[PDB]
Amino acid sequence: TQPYTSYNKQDEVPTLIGNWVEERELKELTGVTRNLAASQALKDSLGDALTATHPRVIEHVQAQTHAADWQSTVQATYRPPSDATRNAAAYVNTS
Amino acid sequence: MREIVHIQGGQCGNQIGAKFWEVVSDEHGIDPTGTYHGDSDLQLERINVYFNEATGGRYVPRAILMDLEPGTMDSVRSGPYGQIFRPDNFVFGQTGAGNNWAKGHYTEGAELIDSVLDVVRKEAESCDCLQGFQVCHSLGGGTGSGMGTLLISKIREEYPDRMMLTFSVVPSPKVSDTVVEPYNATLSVHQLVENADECMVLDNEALYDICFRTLKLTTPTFGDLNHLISAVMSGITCCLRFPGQLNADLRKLAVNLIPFPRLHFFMVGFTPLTSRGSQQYRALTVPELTQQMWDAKNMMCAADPRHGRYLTASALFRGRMSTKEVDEQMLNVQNKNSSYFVEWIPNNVKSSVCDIPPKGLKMSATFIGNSTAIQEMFKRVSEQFTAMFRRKAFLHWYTGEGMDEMEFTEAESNMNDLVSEYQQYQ
Amino acid sequence: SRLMQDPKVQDWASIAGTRRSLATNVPDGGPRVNVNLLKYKRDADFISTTPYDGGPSYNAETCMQNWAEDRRDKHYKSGFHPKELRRSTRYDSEYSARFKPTSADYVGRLTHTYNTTSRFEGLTRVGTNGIAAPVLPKRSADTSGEHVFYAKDGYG
Amino acid sequence: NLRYCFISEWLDPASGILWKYQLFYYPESKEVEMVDIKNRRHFLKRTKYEELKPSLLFLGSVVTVFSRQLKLTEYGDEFTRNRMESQSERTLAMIKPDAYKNMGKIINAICQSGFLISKLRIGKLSKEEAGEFYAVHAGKPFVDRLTDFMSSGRVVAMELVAPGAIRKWRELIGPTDSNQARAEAPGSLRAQFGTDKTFNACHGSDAPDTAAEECNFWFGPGRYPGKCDLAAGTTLCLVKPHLVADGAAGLVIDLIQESFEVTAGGLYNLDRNAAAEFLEVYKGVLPAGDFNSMVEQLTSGACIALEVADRDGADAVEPFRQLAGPLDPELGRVLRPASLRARFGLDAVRNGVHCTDLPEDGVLEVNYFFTILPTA
Amino acid sequence: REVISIHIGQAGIQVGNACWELYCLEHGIQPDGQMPDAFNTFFSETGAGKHVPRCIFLDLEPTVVDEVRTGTYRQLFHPEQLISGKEDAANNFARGHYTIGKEIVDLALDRIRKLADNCTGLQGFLVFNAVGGGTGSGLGSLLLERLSVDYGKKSKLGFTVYPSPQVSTAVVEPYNSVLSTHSLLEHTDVAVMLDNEAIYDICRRSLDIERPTYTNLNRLIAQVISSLTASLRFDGALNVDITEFQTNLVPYPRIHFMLSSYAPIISAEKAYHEQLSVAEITNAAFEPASMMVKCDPRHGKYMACCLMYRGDVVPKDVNASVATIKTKRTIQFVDWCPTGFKCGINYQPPTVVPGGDLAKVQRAVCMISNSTAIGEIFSRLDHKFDLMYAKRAFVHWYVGEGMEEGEFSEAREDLAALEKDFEEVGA
Amino acid sequence: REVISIHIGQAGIQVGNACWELYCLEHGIQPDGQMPSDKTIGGGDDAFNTFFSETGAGKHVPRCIFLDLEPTVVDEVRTGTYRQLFHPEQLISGKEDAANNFARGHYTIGKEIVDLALDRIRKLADNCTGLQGFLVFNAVGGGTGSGLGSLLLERLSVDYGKKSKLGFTVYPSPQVSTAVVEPYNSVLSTHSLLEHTDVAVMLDNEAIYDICRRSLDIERPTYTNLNRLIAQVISSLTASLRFDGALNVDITEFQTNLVPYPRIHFMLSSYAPIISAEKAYHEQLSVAEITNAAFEPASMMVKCDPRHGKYMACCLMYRGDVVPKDVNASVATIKTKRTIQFVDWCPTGFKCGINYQPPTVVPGGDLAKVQRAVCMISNSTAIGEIFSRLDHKFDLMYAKRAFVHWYVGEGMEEGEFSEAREDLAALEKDFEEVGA
Ligand SMILES: Nc1nc2c(ncn2[C@@H]2O[C@H](COP(=O)(O)OP(=O)(O)OP(=O)(O)O)[C@@H](O)[C@H]2O)c(=O)[nH]1
Ligand SMILES: Nc1nc2c(ncn2[C@@H]2O[C@H](COP(=O)(O)OP(=O)(O)OP(=O)(O)O)[C@@H](O)[C@H]2O)c(=O)[nH]1
Ligand SMILES: Nc1nc2c(ncn2[C@@H]2O[C@H](COP(=O)(O)OP(=O)(O)O)[C@@H](O)[C@H]2O)c(=O)[nH]1
Ligand SMILES: [Mg+2]
Ligand SMILES: [Mg+2]
Repeated sequence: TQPYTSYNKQDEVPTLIGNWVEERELKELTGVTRNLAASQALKDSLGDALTATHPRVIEHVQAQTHAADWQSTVQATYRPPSDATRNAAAYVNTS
Repeated sequence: MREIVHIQGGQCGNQIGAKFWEVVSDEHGIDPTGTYHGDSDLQLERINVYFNEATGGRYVPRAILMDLEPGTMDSVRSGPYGQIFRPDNFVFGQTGAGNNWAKGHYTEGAELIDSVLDVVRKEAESCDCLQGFQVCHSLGGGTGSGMGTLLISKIREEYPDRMMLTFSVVPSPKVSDTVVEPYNATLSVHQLVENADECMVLDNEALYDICFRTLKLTTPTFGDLNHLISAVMSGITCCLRFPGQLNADLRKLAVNLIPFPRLHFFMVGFTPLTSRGSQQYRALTVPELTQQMWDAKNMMCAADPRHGRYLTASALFRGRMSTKEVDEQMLNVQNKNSSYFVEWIPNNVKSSVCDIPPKGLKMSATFIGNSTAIQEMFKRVSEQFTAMFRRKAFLHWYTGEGMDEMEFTEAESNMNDLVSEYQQYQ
Repeated sequence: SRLMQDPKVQDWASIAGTRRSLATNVPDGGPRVNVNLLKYKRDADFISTTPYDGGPSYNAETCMQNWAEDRRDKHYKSGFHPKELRRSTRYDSEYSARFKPTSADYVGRLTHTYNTTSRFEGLTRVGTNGIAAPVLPKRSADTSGEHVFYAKDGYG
Repeated sequence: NLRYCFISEWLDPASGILWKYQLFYYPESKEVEMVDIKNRRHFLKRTKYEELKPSLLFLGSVVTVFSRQLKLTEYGDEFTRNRMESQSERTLAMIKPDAYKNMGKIINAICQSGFLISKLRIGKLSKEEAGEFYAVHAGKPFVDRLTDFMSSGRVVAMELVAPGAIRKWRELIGPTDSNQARAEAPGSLRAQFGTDKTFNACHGSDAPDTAAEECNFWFGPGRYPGKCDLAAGTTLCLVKPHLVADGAAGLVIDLIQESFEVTAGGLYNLDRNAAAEFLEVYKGVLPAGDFNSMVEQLTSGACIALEVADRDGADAVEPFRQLAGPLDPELGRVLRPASLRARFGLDAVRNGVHCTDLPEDGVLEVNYFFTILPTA
Repeated sequence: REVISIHIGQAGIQVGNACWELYCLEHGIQPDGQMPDAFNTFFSETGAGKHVPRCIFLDLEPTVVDEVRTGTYRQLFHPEQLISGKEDAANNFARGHYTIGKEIVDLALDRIRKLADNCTGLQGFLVFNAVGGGTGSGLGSLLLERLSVDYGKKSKLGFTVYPSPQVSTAVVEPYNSVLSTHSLLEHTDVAVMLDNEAIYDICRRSLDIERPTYTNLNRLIAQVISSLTASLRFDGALNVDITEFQTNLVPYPRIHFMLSSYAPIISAEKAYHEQLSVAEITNAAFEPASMMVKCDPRHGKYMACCLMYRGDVVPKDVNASVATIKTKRTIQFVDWCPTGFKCGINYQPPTVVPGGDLAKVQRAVCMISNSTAIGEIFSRLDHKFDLMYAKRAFVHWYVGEGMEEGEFSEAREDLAALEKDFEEVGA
Repeated sequence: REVISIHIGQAGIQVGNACWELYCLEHGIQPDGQMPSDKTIGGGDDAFNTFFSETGAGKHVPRCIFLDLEPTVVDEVRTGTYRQLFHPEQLISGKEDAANNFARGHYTIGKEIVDLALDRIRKLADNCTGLQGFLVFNAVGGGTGSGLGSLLLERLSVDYGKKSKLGFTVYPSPQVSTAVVEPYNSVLSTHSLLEHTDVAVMLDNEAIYDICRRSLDIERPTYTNLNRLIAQVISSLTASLRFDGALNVDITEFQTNLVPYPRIHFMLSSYAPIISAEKAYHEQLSVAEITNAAFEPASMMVKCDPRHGKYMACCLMYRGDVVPKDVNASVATIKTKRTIQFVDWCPTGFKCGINYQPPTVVPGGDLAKVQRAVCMISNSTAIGEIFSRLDHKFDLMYAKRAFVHWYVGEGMEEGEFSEAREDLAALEKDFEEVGA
């Protein structure tokens, strides 16, 4: 419903009050917990609009498909017939 | 081939558009310096839809930027992917509207709309086969709603055969930014029911509760919401940009979702959305995408679909998939909670598949529901408009600009007629 | 390059986009997917030699389904030598052991003919297991062999 | 709990379909197992076979489990890869014409000391290609005379693979001088069969690259240098996969060289189709089952082909066939103990060697093995 | 003897992309165009060492077409024989029939005319399309009409892709299917339905592929087409041509709608399992679990069936199996027509594709029947068209393109008339 | 064949923290959740599928939920070594403890936490396909594991019912006890543990103390060692599902072979050979001696005397290198011996089981690698003596109405106290009747 964050004000989550668990996961991934402004304010003018915001909103490190793996279904299903080698069992030529 | 001309109005439209062109530039693998640096050749074949080759691979976007205060222009150019927009697309006033629909639609529009019409024309005949226009703006502000709506009227007058999508945020009671939200919302939606083709309603509260629950962020700044709305926009336009098993263009979605000409206010969703700490629980299969897709807490509008009936729905899938599982999942979600769907239309759900997931994903989907629960939102606005108009509050800053009272009576009557038609088909 | 060494690639160029799931994981299977559609009933009379029903037929090596008229055909080759010329322990029918060709001269005639013609008449048709593949008719007019005017060659 | 995981393909003759099986070998329990890559289903429960030899797999061979000739095409796991690539090391170990008269003894010394002859050929080089080999020593008059000497006799060129192959082999050679090694360590081969520093016999390689190019020269993708072959009066002898597996090839090569002069030789795997076509003489001669067993045994791994000749130069088939003894390994052993099929022939289909039996086909078979097999 | 094939829409050219893969593999043509006389019905020989198909792909979205142009078969297809409009019809019959058709179909038929002129012994046309869309239904019907007014007497075999009852991908396919069938009646000569649910059930039941995509469907549809063209392509004991479907299966000029089947649908492990014979596959070609159209012929009566056989088929056995079928009383024929079978045999067995899930079979059967369960199908679609039209839903899209409600009402009454016909015939 | 496990209480999730450690090292899974990159998992290896569901590629999440009210032990797990094994949405945690108060744990906080437990166990069972049943872990002496554990069992029985629920409970020892009101909590737990679970195995603490004192000759144990050998017993009993044996049993067998009456389901467990690294070198461990070793009270998990009772049935898991001839000979020798006696009316009282894979060791553990092991699960009337023993000390504290004002202050009354007391009395009468 509502998050409770009155601790861990600094850019580090030592204590386990509040939702430390996803905060901790985010900290390993981007190095900034909560708002990117807090970290810069501690490090110390500029604002907090400049945020990476990709790994925070949408990204799945395990299921990411690199652009090397990008192939349309027609490409992946109509391989050149003579040298296709992407399948385990194929009837081998047996003169 | 088919060309989408992007238009951004006001503060909300400019910042959302800034994130949008960031995502699109990401998905076509161009660096913020303007040259191609991707690897797959799947991307060079469909950049004509969203960019133009200038010289030496300088792919500049086909976007128009519109506002009245240099604060938004500086926020556009200060961020990365700022110096790829054409300097002649920084068409831009100097005075500022400030939450006045009359100022944004009669005074400032009077001398700004002609120059942006010169720019939109030039950028329109610069390409060959228009697919349509895509506009992102707000409804509470002045320079976005009024100016943008006047542009919508002008372009739908000149080019009447091209599609038109509007991504417009609507106000909320608990999160109410300005004070004249009903005075601007009512007049804009009154003009949108006549001129815009289809409107995909956004709001801040639903996005806000989404970053609460599904994403479990501690402080969801605007950059996160802008990325979510931008993710939805890319999920819409994925069909023209990438090959698929069943392509579905913008017109294809409009005919499969609009049964009546005034009946075109959708609600939108996006999947998958999980936290950083729980990215590992979930597998990426059709059931786990669908249970999240039809969840009411994943709507990007504050209208409970369980409080009405779906008229039509559409799902745009991305990534290599199995169409059997796609369709049987749509059939199950149509048969199980059968009361929440309309009776006199079989097969309410249109589906489509394209083979390229968004970068960083494996298999994603985008949901567009033309439901009847949107009358809840319009009644939420109308009761506030009647409460204000009952005693003429804040009215003179509109009356003294050229607008009269029958404009407000027309807006209220139309919105009331529209919610009556939604209630009829429920 | 390593298609079967690591699975994520296995997913990558699997057509569906995902690899085949484990047997326990699949929700529907077993008794439902059985392909028993290719089923028929053979009505067999008490002494019918060959079936007209159209069901599959055993090989000529197996002693059933009009085997006799086949064994006694001219373009039929057996991968093993005939019983009359066999020689060892191990798989001698009682009858066969005690009843052998009495006359060595007759054995000589028999062996001459068998060796010169039938022992190596055909060998390509003999498979790896030793069971000769049936000649498969090709073309509408192809005839397996002469049936009507049977005594095409006389006197030998 | 140890696994050695390989990818190995098998094509059923009946369906003519080649599929890859993942083959796990547990060397602790002498146990074997395999799964199907395509359907993700078990193919063997995890049966304990222990029939196979942990020296016999080496990523190249054909393993036989429940009558399935399946060859190991690739290393399944990086852990297995590292562990095996640590074992396999390439070396060239050609002999010189001096001890060629006792090559089988030397080869037996090799197989007992611990190695694996993956490739083997016997040929005499003319002076041109003789200079092609040993090219990096083109300036030395010493080597300028060696490049002539080496081209006189018949030279065995054979590869060796084993853990620390370069080191172990160069050790078993002994220093370039023969006599001082006779004085130091007589067990070294170059000390055991060496005349002088220039008439050493047991050449090898010293660096990985300077072994790579030499093996490429001798074996190569499609190279066949210095072919030595005779026209007629010489028979063939096939040392079967059995004896090359158990290394007994050394025990038979000298056993036949004491009475006859080997003219050519080679170790090369051969296909079923090629193997079956070669034994066509025995189709109508033998029962189908036994002929099948013979052909599959011949296609069950590497095999050596000695092109046996005679001393007088009259004929080889007759004396050599008696030398082989009766075809049955067991029948020959009771009354013909001097024959080699009795000495190290195992059983009916697992007999020792194969010898041509009709004097008409000696030249046919040898020219088949030494012209038509390599050039195809 | 030559036959040309046309492919319309997103479904038409994807099925064609599987079909022309099979043809190249069956006649051993490399995907770059040259072999390493029976091919003369599909591939013309240009110059020396080069074969170019007698086909046209056409669509209004250029995406999938130039996806073929950059696919594996780049040198094989004629550059010109891939027609591509610049923008979609978007599930709209009127848009696909009046707006863009008027500028695409002239170039299309001006291309097919010189395809036919380069040909010499044209048997007929053979069209693949889907009626649920806008591109395939709209200008597919428009081109079908204009081919009928041009040649007419040449037969036109139509293999259409209908909407299934419950599994569905679009919303307005009722409207598009109805407005399509009104011309599918009077211009197609032999129409063969190809559903999608039935083939999903086949792929999940027989070939046990648990996550099937459209490609697997397209592959076994290609198997069916190549199986019923095999008679013209190769020499067999009992050959049939394209004119036979016209005669031996269409008893009345307005009843030409077929149920299709194919057997044996068997994977790579069950071929070892089962002992394939003519009797059981002739039986298996008749159960509803092996039909390519989701309907039950137990509710109807057969009118006429045709049976192609490929591979090692002896006529004594096929005659015996159909005898047991005729004497079997589980299925029933109509009495109006007593001898309702037609066989046909070709010698070559069907081929496999590397990566296909169908195993190398010795013999296969393609059954094309006629029944009245199709009359049940059109009613099942009629009811759900009435539910939607009663409220005037989605009508403004079509009228905005230029049409009216008259064509709706007359196409509705047309299908109603055809309903009366199948009821009268089934009697 | 899949089975999921819920851990309710301070004791339960500490047992689980030892159990899942045992499981991942049994299947060679590194604590981060995936196998070592060096070796490759077999393509068709579903051995780990019974507990671990492979999400995506190279990740195995256990089918279990740790849930409790106090956050101390739970977030200890979240910061421990197995952070990556359980990602953090299954680890349900409350905000304030029930604090040894059955009423507070069954009525006050249960109403807030149980719905979240149910609708999480729902989607776990929805990921599941061939669900065999559930198995729960709790110590009925505490408050959290007792109260909401009873509530969770009640609502699970009304949700599924037909699926078996293996309850591994920890009863309080007679003399060694760390709580004061655990008699109250134990009687109130049993009032529902009777009519909810199907198969309920008792594990006392003083018995395990005496085991590690005697056989493992550890003079001073901590809870690490106790939970370690408990995990050995659980893993030994589920190895019939995970690994193919010569003669395997599933979860449903104990439902049939071990429970003769729908109310008599309480099983004394034991394990052998519980042996250190030195006794092992000196002593050979064959089948006959471990079968004997499984029957003396000096190796049982509940401090009771089986000589005072008569066996209703017995079950023997054998793991490792065991042929069926000598287990057959051993049970023959046991049946002919007269030191122990089975109940007269059932002649056949054994349920043998043989599995191939031997038990493995844990790094830093005290148990050596043995070629074979035995897990005995029996049923007798000694349990009927145990319940009377707990009943006596319950009545003694109830006679003065001590500690009752806390429960009534929560909202309960005297009716449930009287009815639980008479419920155990009826239970006592039923054991005394059946034992005759
Ligand atoms: N079996 C099968 N059906 C297909 C295939 N491709 C498309 N379809 C069917 O086509 C129907 C929709 O029409 P589409 O082909 O997608 O599009 P269209 O017919 O070209 O019409 P437009 O979308 O306006 O271009 C869907 O219901 C699919 O069932 C395919 O490859 N195989
Ligand atoms: N076997 C075993 N038993 C334990 C362990 N820790 C506590 N116990 C037992 O648990 C009983 C008390 O309940 P606890 O588990 O400590 O706490 P609880 O059940 O969660 O109840 P609350 O303290 O109110 O939360 C004691 O009598 C102990 O015997 C352990 O690590 N192993
Ligand atoms: N999600 C999101 N909403 C915004 C952003 N900028 C403005 N808004 C919304 O827009 C409304 C006010 O719009 P406003 O700036 O006055 O429009 P304008 O003045 O006409 O340009 C507020 O309710 C904000 O919630 C943004 O970057 N992201
Ligand atoms: Mg289409
Ligand atoms: Mg506790």
